[PDB]
Amino acid sequence: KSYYDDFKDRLKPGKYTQGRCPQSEGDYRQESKTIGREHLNDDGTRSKRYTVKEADALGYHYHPPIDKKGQVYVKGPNTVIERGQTWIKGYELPSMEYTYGPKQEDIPFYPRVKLNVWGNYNLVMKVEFLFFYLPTIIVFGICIPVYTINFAQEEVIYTTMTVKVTGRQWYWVYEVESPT
Amino acid sequence: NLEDHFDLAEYMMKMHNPMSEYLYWIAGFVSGLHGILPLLHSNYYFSGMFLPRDNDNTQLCDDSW
Amino acid sequence: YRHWHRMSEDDWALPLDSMPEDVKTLMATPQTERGFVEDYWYNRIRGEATLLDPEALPSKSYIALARDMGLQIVDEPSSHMMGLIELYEYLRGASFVGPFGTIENPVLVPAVGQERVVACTGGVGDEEHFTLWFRCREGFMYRCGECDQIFMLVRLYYEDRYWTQTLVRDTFMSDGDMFDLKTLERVHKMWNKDEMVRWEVGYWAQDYVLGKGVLPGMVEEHTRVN
Amino acid sequence: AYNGGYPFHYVVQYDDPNYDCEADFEFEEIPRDEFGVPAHIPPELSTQIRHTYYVPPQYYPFLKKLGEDTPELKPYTDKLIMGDMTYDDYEEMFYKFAKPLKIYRSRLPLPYRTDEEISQEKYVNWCGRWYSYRQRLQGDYYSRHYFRDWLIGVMLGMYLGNLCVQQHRQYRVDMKLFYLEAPEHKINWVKPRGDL
Amino acid sequence: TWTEIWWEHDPTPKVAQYRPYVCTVESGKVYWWCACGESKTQPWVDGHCKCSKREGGFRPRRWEPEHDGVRLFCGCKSCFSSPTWNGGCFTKWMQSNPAGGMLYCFAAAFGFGTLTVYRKF
Amino acid sequence: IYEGQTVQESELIPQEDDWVIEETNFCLGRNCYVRFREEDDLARRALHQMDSQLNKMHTRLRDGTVIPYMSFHPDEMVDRPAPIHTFSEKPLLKWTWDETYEEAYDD
Amino acid sequence: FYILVNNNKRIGIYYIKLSIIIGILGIVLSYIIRVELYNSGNRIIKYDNVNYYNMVITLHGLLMIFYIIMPGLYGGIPLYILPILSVITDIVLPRINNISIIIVLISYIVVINSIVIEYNIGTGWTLYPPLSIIGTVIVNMILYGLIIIGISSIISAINFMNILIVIDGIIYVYIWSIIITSVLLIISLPILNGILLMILSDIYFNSIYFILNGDVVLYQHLFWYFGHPEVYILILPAFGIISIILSVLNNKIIFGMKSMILAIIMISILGSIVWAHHIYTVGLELDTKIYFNNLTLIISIPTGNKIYNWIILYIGSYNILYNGYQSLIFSIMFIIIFIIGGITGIIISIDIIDIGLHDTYYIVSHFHYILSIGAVISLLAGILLLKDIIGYYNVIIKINKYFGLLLFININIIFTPQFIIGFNVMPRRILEYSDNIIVWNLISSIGSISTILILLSIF
Ligand SMILES: CCCCCCCCCCCCCCCCCC(=O)OC[C@H](COP(=O)([O-])OCC(O)COP(=O)([O-])OC[C@@H](COC(=O)CCCCCCCCCCCCCCCCC)OC(=O)CCCCCCCCCCCCCCCCC)OC(=O)CCCCCCCCCCCCCCCCC
Ligand code: HEA
Ligand code: HEA
Ligand SMILES: [O-][O-]
Ligand SMILES: [Cu+2]
Ligand SMILES: [K+]
Ligand SMILES: [Zn+2]
Ligand SMILES: [Zn+2]
Ligand SMILES: [Zn+2]
Repeated sequence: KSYYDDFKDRLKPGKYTQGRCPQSEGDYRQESKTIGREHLNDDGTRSKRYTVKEADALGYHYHPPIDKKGQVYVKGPNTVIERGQTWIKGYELPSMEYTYGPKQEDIPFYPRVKLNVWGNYNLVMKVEFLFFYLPTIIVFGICIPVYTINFAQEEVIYTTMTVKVTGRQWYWVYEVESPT
Repeated sequence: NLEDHFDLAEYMMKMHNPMSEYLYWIAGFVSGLHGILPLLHSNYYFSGMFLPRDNDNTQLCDDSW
Repeated sequence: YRHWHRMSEDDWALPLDSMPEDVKTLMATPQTERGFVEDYWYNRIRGEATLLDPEALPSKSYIALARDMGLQIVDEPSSHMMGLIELYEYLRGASFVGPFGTIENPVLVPAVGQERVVACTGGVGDEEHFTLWFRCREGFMYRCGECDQIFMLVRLYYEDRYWTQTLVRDTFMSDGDMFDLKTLERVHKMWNKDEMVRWEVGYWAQDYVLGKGVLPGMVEEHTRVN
Repeated sequence: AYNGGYPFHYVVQYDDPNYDCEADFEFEEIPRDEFGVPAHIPPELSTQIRHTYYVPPQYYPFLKKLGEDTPELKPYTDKLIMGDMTYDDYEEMFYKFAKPLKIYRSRLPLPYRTDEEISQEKYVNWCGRWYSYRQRLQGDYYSRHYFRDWLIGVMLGMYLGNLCVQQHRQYRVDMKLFYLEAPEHKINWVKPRGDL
Repeated sequence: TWTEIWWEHDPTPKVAQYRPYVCTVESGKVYWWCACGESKTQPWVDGHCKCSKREGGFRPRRWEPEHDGVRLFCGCKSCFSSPTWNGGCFTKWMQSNPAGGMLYCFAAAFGFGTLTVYRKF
Repeated sequence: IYEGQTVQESELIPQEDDWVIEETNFCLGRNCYVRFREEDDLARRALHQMDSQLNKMHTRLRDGTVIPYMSFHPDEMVDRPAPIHTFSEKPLLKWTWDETYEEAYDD
Repeated sequence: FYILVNNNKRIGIYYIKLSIIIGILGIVLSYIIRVELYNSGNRIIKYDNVNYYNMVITLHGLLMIFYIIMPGLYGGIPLYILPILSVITDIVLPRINNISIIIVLISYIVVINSIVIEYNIGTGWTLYPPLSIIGTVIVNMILYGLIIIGISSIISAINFMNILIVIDGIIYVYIWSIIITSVLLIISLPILNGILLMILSDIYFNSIYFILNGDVVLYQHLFWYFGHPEVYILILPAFGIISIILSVLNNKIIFGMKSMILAIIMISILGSIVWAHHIYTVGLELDTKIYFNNLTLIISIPTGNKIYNWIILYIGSYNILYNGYQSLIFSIMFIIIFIIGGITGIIISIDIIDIGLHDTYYIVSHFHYILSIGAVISLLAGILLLKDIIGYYNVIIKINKYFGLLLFININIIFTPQFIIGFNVMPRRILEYSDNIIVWNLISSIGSISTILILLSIF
């Protein structure tokens, strides 16, 4: 089945590009005049006065929430006494169809399974040893070659001729002994 | 307040003004121009052309164009 | 607690200049209607009035003596609440370690709201697993998917309010016989005479009942320069 | 044993009733401590002197009543009556009778579960144990399979590497024959170009 | 060999075929794959096998393609990527006929060796 | 290394011969982009987002206990998208030990 | 407000946003380079304006390293999740966090303004003297940017170190990754500042450290004493991300957590003592060369342990879970790509091999495979994992197999040929080249234009 067709009705195609009319047709920049919406603009976004110009963190509209007894309003649990016991019924979230749209049917089955752990401690320890010491062996296999080739570059040789090379911007000067 | 629960609530709730996105893209576009415009200006300053013609610093055949 | 900073001077006692000037109404206000400062000075005035009357102490019951000093007689309801309050406060800056949770005795997760983030580390030794974080919402008996450790959320909620020492004292303590100002005057004359004040709080308190400035030296005590 | 022995908060007394340590700038008044010791007597000496609390005798009958109702408290009250209670004795009395707050699990409301659900607790525990048994066994099984497979990669990487060893081997043979037999090697051939 | 020698509490399928089944599938359609190897409408559940009757721990395996096309499906009923095929049918066959497995593996390795050596050399 | 909880054979013995492993689906459901209603304002769209949190979901077992959405790290425990103030009540990492004290018990 | 916000999560978003913006300038410069190198001749830069190319390569390197990848992997993802991973309400130093991002932006504006106003010349991103000290004022401006950037980096490092004092949970591997990078910054930055001040002294205060009887090789020691720790300050946060993604997406607990942590610590100590592998061709003493070559090869050991521990994380994971998510693909691609970059690093580590391959495009391809491919993909993978938490939308990335495939193929078309021309050999930091190197240069150029086109499809 096509699950999109189930909630097609909720999705009415839009009319305005970016979901707003031209400011001339309706001024969404102004604060809403509706009672209880003085902190919102006409289009529903928070007004600059509420968030910037008169932000409460800056000392505007000072109103301490806590009361004299050091208390704030707290909503209680859904308590249901039964069978000589006081129970609390937890709040279950609404069906995912309401929030997301797809109808919650024909859900694929993913069973409960405890974590996929590697076992056999002895075997695992040996692998971890190899994870460290196999590279170490390779490095040791390169070490001797590295020493030899370094020694080879820095070998005192019986050179019989010298060519002096100076690098300047932007050319190479060469000084060579002239035949006598 | 419920409106203040989420950081950048208007954007996260998909109500933000599109101009914010346009400015971000424009800012990136201007940043890119800082590599192209001085290239053209410097080329003209030292040569008299905004951009070279491929291989115009080398010998070209008579019919090359 | 280790997370608290150093005791203030106020943590021990309050300055007598914070005593309410309308003592007559202060001693008649119900406990539920007294603020923090008013409640401090109600208890101190009444408590010290009984303690500074030695001849009456031996004949006074512990129930009456505790009431005069403002101490709450403990009971299982109030003990439960106070204990869970102090456990919440301790967990603010302390680790959360205890016995493995089962259906009979779930791990108790105190919270003020309807949810608190909790992590299960499994059992002890080899039964310990990597931290598995979950959101513990009220009204559900949670079971770890790995070790089957049972968790439960305990809410410090009472009648549209959370649990505080002030709330516990207001809900369970009952105001006794109204404080008699004659006792204040009688004890005042006992320890304060001929320019000697051995009950400073009762000299200030009696002055306010008299109207402020009546007793010797009190006008000079109340005259400040800044 | 904290802050070098200096109490964070302590009482100071002044003989002159109108003395103010902030307004006055005189140089004759000597402050006293909580017990009344003048400041010019050092702490090392004053702390050795024994100070005891003296309550008015009208309190003795009350302190006696406390001891009788709580016999464990009697020795401390007797010291106070006899003027033998120091500050340390008072502290011992104070902390001896402090008790911890008690929490009762029977008063906690429980998450709602039907009687049908409560009768299935053993079954769910049984499922959990079998899940842990199957998990633990699979760990051994998988560890053996995949770590053994990694050997196939070693062997595949040893075969592919050996291909380049053979190419390198043939390369060195060829190089040894260049200067010896290869007609590509030419001598007395390149002549200097000269400056342009 | 998990069901054979390690664990005796999981259902053990019967091999319908040691070769994958080739089938054309359509996006947006749900298919049900036989996990017991006794269905007569392979690779799908026929409504009469163990999977259809929910017998002995056998249940149909739900599957849905992302795009239309021809997909290989497991006949051995043990492939790691079941219902889809990934080569486990050949692996399970080698367990059952180890002598045959060696012959194929030698032949495959022989060809791979010749080609890689011929090109690089 | 961790290899699961240890099991004693006595704990693997059923109380009935028909007991099998419970077949409860741990797929939470079908989801997509959270879909806001046009009619809802900023405040009511915030409520909608708070009601679509996967980390507030769970699976209820046959005995009434629920296995919650769990994660290795606490990054998956805050509301999505992350609110300005997340962990007001300090998240509690529960450690287990065998130590006990007498005050906790009653005879 | 926007600029005044101290929220650590908002600031994390700012770091990613600014990295993308500045990144546009970085990519544009890269396109200029590859276009020029398409054939031999002059293509988009005149022969009289060759100084611009030198400036393009210099700014490309500096911006991508200090203004894009570092602000993205050490400033962006860290500032958003670290306080959450530490189960703490917010970052320890709120006001310092705000100024750090502002500082980065201000130093960026200085750099780009210097392009527009100053004469355009270049001396490499390594600012070797005496060339750096005989240049024009644009070099002075770049120095100011680096010093200003250094201030932001150090204060941010101080901020992360303070989490140890407040962390209320367990220090996860990722937290360990950031802490060690912070330590590497605290120890390396002060040395960089000193040598940069000496560059300024010679540029602006008539100092003589980099003229005869003063050793120019001195700069290279102090610079690279910060240089190489920098490359691990840029990669270690990426490693931390890879660990989280693999464990979360595969639903598998990290294997060898303590070895992962101790591998990160080891890489840092070793990375603080191997800097002179960048100075092999200067003419250092035989024993020095052997020491540095030996210790450089040791870094592979701890780095190798981490790679294999990642592999076993992906092995054995459930087949039912869909594996085509972009974050998972990028995390896996990182292992495949990082091994290529690291192995080539070991090749260049041998000094005798390095004589042939120093200042050639083989070095380019080496550090591109790690940074331009590995680090970028790691940052993308990390952001992608946190898409729900961050909450961004209006892009098609989360499930886009075309983008991953095209990116992987084309990025390799750019830099794989650069390994070949390293044995051709084509020097680095050049624009003109011999006609017999066009084929490979052309192939890489075709790869660059293609990658840019794929960046447009995400929107
Ligand atoms: C690498 C690239 C590819 C990457 C691919 C991969 C990406 C993976 C995903 C990554 C996701 C990262 C995390 C994202 C988190 C997002 C969170 C978020 O949205 O936060 C909310 C945040 C703000 O939302 P809000 O909360 O509603 O904010 C309300 C405002 O605070 C208040 O509202 P207001 O309206 O009151 O606002 C005030 C407004 C008021 O604005 C106005 O009034 C505007 C009026 C119109 C002006 C328009 C521009 C005009 C330009 C004219 C130019 C003329 C040139 C002429 C040339 C002539 C030549 C001859 O602005 C101002 O006053 C100041 C503006 C300053 C900023 C703009 C600067 C522009 C450039 C300037 C250059 C100057 C150079 C000078 C040089 C001088 C030299 C001497 O969003 C944004 O800011 C937009 C973000 C959009 C992108 C989000 C990411 C999407 C996913 C990625 C897409 C790909 C992007 C690629 C990069 C760009 C390419 C170009
Ligand atoms: C984040 C970026 C990054 C990273 C991680 C590295 C990592 C390494 N780099 Fe670096 N490097 C750069 C960025 C980076 N580099 C840059 C940007 C330059 C040029 C700067 C300039 O000159 O301007 C550079 C230059 C550079 C040179 C200079 C060459 C020259 O100037 O001619 C050298 C040589 O020593 C080198 C070596 C290394 C080594 C040995 C590693 C190691 O970290 C690699 C370790 C990883 C592996 C080895 C692979 C994984 C491990 C295993 C698979 C285990 C098995 C392997 C073995 C046993 C070997 N790098
Ligand atoms: C991490 C830093 C980084 C990054 C990403 C890149 C990316 C690229 N670089 Fe790199 N490059 C360097 C750092 C970087 N480079 C350095 C340090 C040098 C040496 C400088 C010098 O010589 O002085 C250099 C040199 C250099 C040269 C040598 C020029 C020369 O000196 O002769 C060339 C061209 O061949 C080149 C090409 C490219 C290309 C084609 C890309 C990329 O365009 C390839 C395609 C990839 C993308 C287009 C994705 C990149 C996206 C982002 C970076 C944004 C990520 C942000 C988030 C995820 C939030 N680079
Ligand atoms: O630099 O490695
Ligand atoms: Cu280096
Ligand atoms: K060219
Ligand atoms: Zn657990
Ligand atoms: Zn079947
Ligand atoms: Zn099969």
